[PDB]
Amino acid sequence: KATVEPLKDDDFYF
Amino acid sequence: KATVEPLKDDDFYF
Amino acid sequence: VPKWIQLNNEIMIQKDGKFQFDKDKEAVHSYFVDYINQNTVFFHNLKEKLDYLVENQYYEEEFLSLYSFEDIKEVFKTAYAKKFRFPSFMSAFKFYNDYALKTNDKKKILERYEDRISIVALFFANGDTEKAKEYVNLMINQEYQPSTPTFLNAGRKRRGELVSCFLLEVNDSLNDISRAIDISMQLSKLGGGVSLNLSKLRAKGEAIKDVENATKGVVGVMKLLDNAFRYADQMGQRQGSGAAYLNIFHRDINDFLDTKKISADEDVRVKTLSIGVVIPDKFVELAREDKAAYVFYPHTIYKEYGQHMDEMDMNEMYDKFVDNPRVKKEKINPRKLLEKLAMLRSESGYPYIMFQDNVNKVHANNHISKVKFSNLCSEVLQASQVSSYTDYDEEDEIGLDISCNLGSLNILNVMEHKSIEKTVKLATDSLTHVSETTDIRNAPAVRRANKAMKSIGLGAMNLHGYLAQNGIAYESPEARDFANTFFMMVNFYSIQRSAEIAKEKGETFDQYEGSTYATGEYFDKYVSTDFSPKYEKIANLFEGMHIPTTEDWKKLKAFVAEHGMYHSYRLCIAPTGSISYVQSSTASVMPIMERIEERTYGNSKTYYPMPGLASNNWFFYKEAYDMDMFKVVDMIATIQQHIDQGISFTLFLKDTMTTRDLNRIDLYAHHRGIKTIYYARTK
Amino acid sequence: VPKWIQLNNEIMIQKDGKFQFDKDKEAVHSYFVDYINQNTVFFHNLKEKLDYLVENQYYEEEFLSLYSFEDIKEVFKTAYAKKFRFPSFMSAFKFYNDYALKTNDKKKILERYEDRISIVALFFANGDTEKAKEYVNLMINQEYQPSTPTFLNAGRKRRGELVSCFLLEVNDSLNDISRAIDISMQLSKLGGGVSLNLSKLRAKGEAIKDVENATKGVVGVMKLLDNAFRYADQMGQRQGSGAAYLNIFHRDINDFLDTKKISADEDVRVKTLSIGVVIPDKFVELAREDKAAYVFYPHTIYKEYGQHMDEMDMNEMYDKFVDNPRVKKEKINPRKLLEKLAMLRSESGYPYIMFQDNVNKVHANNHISKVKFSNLCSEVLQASQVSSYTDYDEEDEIGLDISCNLGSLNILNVMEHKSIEKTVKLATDSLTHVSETTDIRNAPAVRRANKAMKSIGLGAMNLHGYLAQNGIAYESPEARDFANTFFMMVNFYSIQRSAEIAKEKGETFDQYEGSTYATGEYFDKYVSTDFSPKYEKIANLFEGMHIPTTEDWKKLKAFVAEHGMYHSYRLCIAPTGSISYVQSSTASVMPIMERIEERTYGNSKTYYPMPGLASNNWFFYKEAYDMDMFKVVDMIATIQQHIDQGISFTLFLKDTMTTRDLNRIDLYAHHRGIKTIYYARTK
Ligand SMILES: Nc1ncnc2c1ncn2[C@@H]1O[C@H](COP(=O)(O)OP(=O)(O)OP(=O)(O)O)[C@@H](O)[C@H]1O
Ligand SMILES: Nc1ncnc2c1ncn2[C@@H]1O[C@H](COP(=O)(O)OP(=O)(O)OP(=O)(O)O)[C@@H](O)[C@H]1O
Ligand SMILES: Cc1cn([C@H]2C[C@H](O)[C@@H](COP(=O)(O)OP(=O)(O)OP(=O)(O)O)O2)c(=O)[nH]c1=O
Ligand SMILES: Cc1cn([C@H]2C[C@H](O)[C@@H](COP(=O)(O)OP(=O)(O)OP(=O)(O)O)O2)c(=O)[nH]c1=O
Ligand SMILES: Nc1nc2c(ncn2[C@@H]2O[C@H](COP(=O)(O)OP(=O)(O)O)[C@@H](O)[C@H]2O)c(=O)[nH]1
Ligand SMILES: Nc1nc2c(ncn2[C@@H]2O[C@H](COP(=O)(O)OP(=O)(O)O)[C@@H](O)[C@H]2O)c(=O)[nH]1
Ligand SMILES: [Mg+2]
Ligand SMILES: [Mg+2]
Repeated sequence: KATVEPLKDDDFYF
Repeated sequence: KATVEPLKDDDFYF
Repeated sequence: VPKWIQLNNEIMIQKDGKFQFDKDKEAVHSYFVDYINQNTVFFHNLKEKLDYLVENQYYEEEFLSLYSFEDIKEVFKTAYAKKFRFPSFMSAFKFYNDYALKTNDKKKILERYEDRISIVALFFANGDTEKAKEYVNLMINQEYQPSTPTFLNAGRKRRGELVSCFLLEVNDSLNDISRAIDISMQLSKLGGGVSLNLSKLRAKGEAIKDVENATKGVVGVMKLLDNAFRYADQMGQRQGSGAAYLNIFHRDINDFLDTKKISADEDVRVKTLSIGVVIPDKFVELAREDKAAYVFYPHTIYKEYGQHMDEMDMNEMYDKFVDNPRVKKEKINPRKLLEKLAMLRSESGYPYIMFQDNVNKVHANNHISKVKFSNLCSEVLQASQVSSYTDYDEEDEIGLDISCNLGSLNILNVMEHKSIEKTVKLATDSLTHVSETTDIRNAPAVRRANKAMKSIGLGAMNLHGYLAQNGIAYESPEARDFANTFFMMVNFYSIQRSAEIAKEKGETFDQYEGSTYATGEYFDKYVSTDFSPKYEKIANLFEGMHIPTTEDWKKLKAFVAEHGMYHSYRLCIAPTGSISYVQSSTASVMPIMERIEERTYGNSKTYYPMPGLASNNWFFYKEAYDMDMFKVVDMIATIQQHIDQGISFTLFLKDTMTTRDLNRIDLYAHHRGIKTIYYARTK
Repeated sequence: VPKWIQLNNEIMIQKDGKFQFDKDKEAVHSYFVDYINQNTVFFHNLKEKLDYLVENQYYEEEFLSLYSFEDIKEVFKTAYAKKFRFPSFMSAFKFYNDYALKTNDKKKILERYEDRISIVALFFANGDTEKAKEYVNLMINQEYQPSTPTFLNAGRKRRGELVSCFLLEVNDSLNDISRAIDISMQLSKLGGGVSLNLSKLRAKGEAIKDVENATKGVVGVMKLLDNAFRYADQMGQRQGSGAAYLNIFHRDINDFLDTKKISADEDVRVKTLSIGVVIPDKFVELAREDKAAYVFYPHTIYKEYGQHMDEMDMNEMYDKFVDNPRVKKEKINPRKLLEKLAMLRSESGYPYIMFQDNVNKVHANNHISKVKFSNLCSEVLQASQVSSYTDYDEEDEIGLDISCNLGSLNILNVMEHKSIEKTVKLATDSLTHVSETTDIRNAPAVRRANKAMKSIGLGAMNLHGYLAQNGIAYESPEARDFANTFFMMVNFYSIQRSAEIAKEKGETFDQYEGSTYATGEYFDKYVSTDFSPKYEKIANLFEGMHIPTTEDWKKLKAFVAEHGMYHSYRLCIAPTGSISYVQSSTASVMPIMERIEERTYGNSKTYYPMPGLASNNWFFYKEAYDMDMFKVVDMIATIQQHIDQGISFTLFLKDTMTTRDLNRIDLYAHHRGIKTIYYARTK
């Protein structure tokens, strides 16, 4: 198992 | 698991 | 709890030290006056019912279109004129839960027992009103019972296939293995139990085009078939059931057996595929003499001789296999293998045991092929030719894959009506119709064998019920005398009907000319030995019925020689598991497991007494586990001498007895001519 | 411990604080002085060697018969005139343990590197001695490397197929599922990796013949395929490898993914079946806006619209599916699904990610079909049409099943020889020959698509090796500039060779007229954007080679319009697992995982430094895990803009970074135009 963080709305934009 | 009892011969003759 | 459930449970509440069997009858009344009549769907007349069932895709309109509505009305009136009543609650419950037609949402009952019987009879007759009435009278009297597929699915639009069991031969190739998996999935989709002969597949550690130790053996194909049967599980309603049969001289026979060991690893264990072992007389001879035996690699034998190991007689080729250096073999202890078989059957009831020489010494169609394996219930024993499924864009050599239609005579009702001949002939006609209207578009060998062999299976039920209700102990010599006479009569009239059908159609089954029916050998024991009852009680039981003598058998032999036989195989005694409840009959020719059986349905529990069980015949309804298995073997051999196919012979064992006792029972069965052994159920 | 192994392990022993890389060279000498020459079978002349190899069923007679013995001897002499020497021990060890032809007893070496190269060249040329010599010069300069199937099996009688990447479309039927299982078994028997699209299969709880909750979903099909791949394992040599691809909008997508969880039960988890997920742009849009998504039941969509869910554009169909009451679906959280994908990739590296719209916005053959899934290595991206495999004795509708032809350019060797054009054209010719000589008689759609599409995959390798030996960091903008220019030249010469072959043979690939090549759209970005290097260092690297300009691309576009294109697909970058060792190259266009890799063969340890690794370029040989995955994504997108098919793109993650980082890398890959993501290897 690996550490889990939720996806932020800023991770969908680059 | 029934008791394993070897065939003693004369079990093949009737 | 429902009122009928309470009335049925009132049986075990003893009054004056006796079971309240009559309460059972009350239960049925309740079950009809509180559930069935309220949950049934009634129409103004039969026309509206038939129209509703036709337009709503419940019934096929083709079989009903062969009759004018007046004829269908007359058939239904004939069915309802008998005023048939279920004598036990469980009979009606089983019919209306497993076989009566319900709505799409399964909230109401559309088919009564008479409606189902009328529809099945109309399907059987194929446009003949008088024949439909004859079938109605045969089934409403419960003299004959079509198999669960036929009885449940006849005349239904959403039906499956009417054939219960299918037997596939798997050739030693990847194309053939994949085709076998596909056909197994297709036939399990159709609802039938599929049996596959894996004896032609080369063992583990064989060469696939000059690279050695490459094959996974029959265990890999077993895992593939197990997953295929798991996937094709009748749309999730009934668990997919498959059978794998392997010759005991196959090198993988141990690994085969290891698939059913309770300690087997997950990569080897197979759980939804039944296993059967085919034992030639050579193996029993080697075990008897304690001489170490040899299991063989099928591919080496095929390379050396050009034929498969199971394609030829091991009794004459075993020494040649052993002395041939180009044949690869492994040393085994045949007595240790027999003990392993007994231990496996004690633990899980597997494998099925098929005594190949016992099957083929009386097999009438050895010219077509020897019987190399049996079906999922180990009662179908027919010639099969393996198919050569080639590459894509190449023509396949289609062989013969066994498939027969099941139907059981109710012995008690047949003998009470003194109608062995009429019931046998009508059942043969119905099974012939079921074979004729069967067309499977995804199993080519099965289709070809159905068209050519025209094989049917006419079984029997309620042997123990008839014997116990007539004061005859199942193990008594009188019971065996009755079985001998009754099944000789059944065989005589089945052969007569087959020859009459061949005469009326001008055609016999394929390769009939080489069969023992054509040469007259089959009738030998029937033209020299008299099978009339030797006991006065049995003769009185057969009063009012013409028991065929040696002269009648000679006339039948001449008739067969002149006209031939339409069916390659006619009689096979299936287990008849759940349809025996509806007929108020004991399962098959096996003795009863228990006098009163407690079965849990939903959150309720019900007790089914054996048909006709009472105080005066309590001890005549002896439980199978309490019986001597040697005398049951004697009964099954007596019946088997008149059955061309096999009998699903379940062994009923006590926990106290050892694997040596199981081996002794198996060896006595082999000695007495038993063709197959179905199950080793331990109490 | 053998002497060469000691000399190889002496690399890690540091002298003056530096690794003894040169000692590896000495090891090679030992490996040839002590082992290779001693166990290499020598013949008095090449005629005797060829006669012995042909007679003993090592080689094929057909390809050698096309040349006179003088021409074959000249080709072998051309191969041996290079005096090729393996620069590292692992190169020679991998060749002589994996690719060199050995006797049936596997104790002697029949083929040297020059012998194998000459045989493969003679097979490629198909009778042209000059073409064979050109191929020999191409492979002995190590500019081009045929894939492991082609390199190992070309010219060998005892061989598998030369294609090992197969993509199968599975239609929603039991016949099609069984045929897919059969074809997967047949192709694994040939030694190929099989990828199956399961998106057309209806989900769990769907209707079969209008009975509800009957379908087992794609997980049962995955279990069947996993058993089939376990059974078919190259005659017990390698573990059977298969891949299953499911659209993320398929209802079973969770259960699909649940097949790779460690906590999954034995009846849920598939161990030898790789899984890939196809992610349309609609799913990414739904996750980005945090709107709840819907997973649809494919059979309801097929019933409503007459087409499969994966056969239509979900971007324009998603709202209609959601608003359609007759389409069954369940609510899901797309961000939760993305987090589940990232967690599963962290645990096991599964599933492969296919960005459907990234593939199909540059797909040249969308008229034939949109790319619905990828291969086992997630780099083959081609149009596929599903086949309708009907019942027996009924004609099947054969579609298109993808099977492309692999071959990799060695970027270092190609660019140091200033032979991009010649190497690309010769590799294209060899791939065309191998595609034409491939005939699979058990995969009808694979054979039909091979005949029609004529698709080949020309890959590249040693990108990181070339960049590091030239003082260029893999993440530097100069590296991306070089990749852009080099792969634009590769695409230019691949298209030119395809058009030249089409002109020579007078035929294009089937349905070429509807492709973007025919309409000239494919060349749009090439006739407007100049792909010459923007850095002086990269331009000096390309010195001596003509870099195609916009005018050259316009001329190529006109040439393709006039003459067509022979190959539907030309370029795909495969992982190049073991051939990278023999070529002394870094694997694929991926960055190196380790500078020096430690391996255990038998009971011995061995050390392989990356090719050309030294003290001066130790820093430029940065390990993949230490690199920024965003810059690796940028480089892979730069290459992908010139590759018609996909690139096997493995993510290299540290144990510290979370699933949010993995999801960010995946979303940046989707944003940057990455078509496929192969693996998530955690250090
Ligand atoms: N054991 C049974 N088996 C089958 N049907 C039954 C049974 N008991 C009741 N029924 C059904 O429920 C109805 C209830 O009627 P019941 O048997 O009590 O007698 P009835 O009203 O006098 O008429 P009849 O017996 O002539 O049908 C029957 O007509 C029959 O349709
Ligand atoms: N690094 C290497 N890679 C490949 N083959 C090698 C290598 N080293 C030695 N060999 C093989 O061993 C032989 C002996 O090579 P060596 O280094 O002793 O000198 P040489 O002048 O190349 O010898 P020769 O007379 O065999 O050509 C070579 O011809 C070749 O077949
Ligand atoms: C037969 C069968 C199919 N399936 C799945 C696989 C198939 O994709 C799907 C049914 O495919 P089909 O076999 O084509 O179903 P059908 O033609 O009998 O009926 P219909 O076309 O109306 O659906 O259900 C199971 O899950 N279990 C089974 O036993
Ligand atoms: C392909 C394959 C075959 N087999 C076994 C099962 C088959 O019963 C047996 C025959 O396979 P075949 O399909 O007959 O293979 P073949 O025809 O190419 O080889 P040969 O000429 O010797 O017949 O090989 C495996 O166990 N695993 C496999 O992967
Ligand atoms: N009326 C009626 N009869 C049925 C139904 N199902 C089976 N039957 C039987 O079919 C036969 C047809 O009789 P029917 O048409 O009702 O006679 P009618 O009332 O004089 O028209 C009867 O013997 C019924 O027992 C049904 O739903 N309604
Ligand atoms: N003699 C020999 N040559 C081989 C063998 N395998 C490959 N070759 C090559 O094939 C070519 C054939 O030439 P050869 O028959 O030896 O002619 P020669 O050089 O005059 O002796 C040579 O250049 C060898 O390098 C082998 O087993 N024996
Ligand atoms: Mg074969
Ligand atoms: Mg269908």
